[PDB]
Amino acid sequence: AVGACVLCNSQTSLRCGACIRRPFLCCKCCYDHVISTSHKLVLSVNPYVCNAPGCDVTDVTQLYLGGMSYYCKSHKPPISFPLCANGQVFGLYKVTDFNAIATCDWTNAGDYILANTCTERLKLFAAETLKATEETFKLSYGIATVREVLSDRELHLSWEVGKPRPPLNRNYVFTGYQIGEYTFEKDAVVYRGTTTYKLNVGDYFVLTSHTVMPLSAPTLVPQEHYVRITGLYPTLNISDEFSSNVANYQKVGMQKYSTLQGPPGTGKSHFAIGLALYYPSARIVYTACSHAAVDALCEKALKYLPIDKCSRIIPARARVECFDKFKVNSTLEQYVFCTVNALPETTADIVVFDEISMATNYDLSVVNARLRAKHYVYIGDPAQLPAPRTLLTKGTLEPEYFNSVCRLMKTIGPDMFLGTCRRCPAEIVDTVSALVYDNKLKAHKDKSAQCFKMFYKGVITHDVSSAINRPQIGVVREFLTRNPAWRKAVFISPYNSQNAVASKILGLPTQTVDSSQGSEYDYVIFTQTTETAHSCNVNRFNVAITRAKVGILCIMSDRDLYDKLQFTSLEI
Ligand SMILES: [Zn+2]
Ligand SMILES: [Zn+2]
Ligand SMILES: [Zn+2]
Repeated sequence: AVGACVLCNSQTSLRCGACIRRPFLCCKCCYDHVISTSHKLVLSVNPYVCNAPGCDVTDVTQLYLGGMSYYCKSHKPPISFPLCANGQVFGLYKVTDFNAIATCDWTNAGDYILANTCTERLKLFAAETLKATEETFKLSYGIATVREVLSDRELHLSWEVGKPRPPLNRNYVFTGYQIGEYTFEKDAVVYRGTTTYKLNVGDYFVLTSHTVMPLSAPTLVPQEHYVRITGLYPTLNISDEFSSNVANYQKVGMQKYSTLQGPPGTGKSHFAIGLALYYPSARIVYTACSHAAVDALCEKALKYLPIDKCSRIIPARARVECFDKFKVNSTLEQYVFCTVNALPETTADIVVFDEISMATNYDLSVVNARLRAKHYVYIGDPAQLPAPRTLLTKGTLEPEYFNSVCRLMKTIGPDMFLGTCRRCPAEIVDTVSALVYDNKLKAHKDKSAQCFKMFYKGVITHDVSSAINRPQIGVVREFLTRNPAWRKAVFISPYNSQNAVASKILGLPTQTVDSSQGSEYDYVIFTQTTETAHSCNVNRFNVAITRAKVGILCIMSDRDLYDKLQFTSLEI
């Protein structure tokens, strides 16, 4: 009931009862909150409400101090002090941006912009509130009950009328009921039970709300710059394979935190595992938001790091199938591969945070709060995709507002830039280099002359809100007959429903652009599907076409992105 002020850090008992994270505000500022905002409830030991029986006045502006207790203008004694006056609110030890964070609903991009252009404690308040707000919204959705089970991987569902029905995708993980997490992919719909169990008629699923914990630690600890490699011990036998990264590996030592912008296929994974071989005594924790991104740093470790000092930290409530080749849940191994949401309380010589574009400031804080370390390494690309902000429906989130790392990368540059794409045909590298990397990204590979674009708007249908374009799938059918080499291509689109249909018609494996991020395939077929803000997002486009090692076919809906593709145009 006693704490410090989440603007100035002055000691107070004054929380805001109105704010969803009951923040401890100082007297001068708790005033400037309640007189600016609809927020009028103030707490301390006991609530600032009128003590007169049957009186409902809780607005601190309408309240007074009468002896030891509080009352309204209708109930105060003659000797009484107004709680709200002299620019302060009476409390123990006796802003715009703080108001906006407290009061906003997180449906606008300007709410996320502010939550990344503010002070560090506000960012934590913001991140807490947002996640808080995110969670409380999940309740508002309608339960889904199994009517009948068609087969092993399909069924039909009955919804609770009144409350809305959330969109069926691989982006909305339900909790079945306690028969493990499930998901839904396009009556006939698919039921993806992460735990193998015979689906019972009557049983229900719910979007379970993992409660928001408060944030102690900042997003970014303060930066520290040294004269020499503090706390680590470098070799000079570092295999030529990692010789390019030595000046940067030394930068990692002569700094507290370091930021690496690596465009697709420029050797992030390689650099991370290569930091262990250069500081080979060092205990390292490898962390990223997703099981896939951690499972990626595991594969690039199996190859170069001794398998005996590697533990894949699995959360005891196991989500989806994971990395096996390591010892499971050995916290104190030299090498620890763990999702941010499963990080144990520990310390380390180096922490590498990978896929930083996908980090929420929450995620940045949780990592700092579970890991005290000599050197923090933040690896990814603000030109790739951020974490989906499910409440955001109005405006676009620019990369300089993804989190504090991305904001740094976009304003004063990253510390270190991997400037050579080794994965992609030069047609792709040349395209994204101009589109999102101010031409600073260079192609190692030659043009493949296997990169094709076709402008074909086709016909957009919608399965609820997810888009389909059958004509664009029909153009890909025609192309596959004339290009049998592409029979092994991964089909990629910005939409699950399109993928659902292309699966059934083409027979190719299927991937949304967002789930393609971090992966690579010889041959990619991309149907843009629609001409929306979603399907024309330059970061999503960037990711989509930089999945390809050898060839890509882009069926485009957007003239601009179509013209920008430095590919051979096909005809039909
Ligand atoms: Zn408030
Ligand atoms: Zn204050
Ligand atoms: Zn009263």
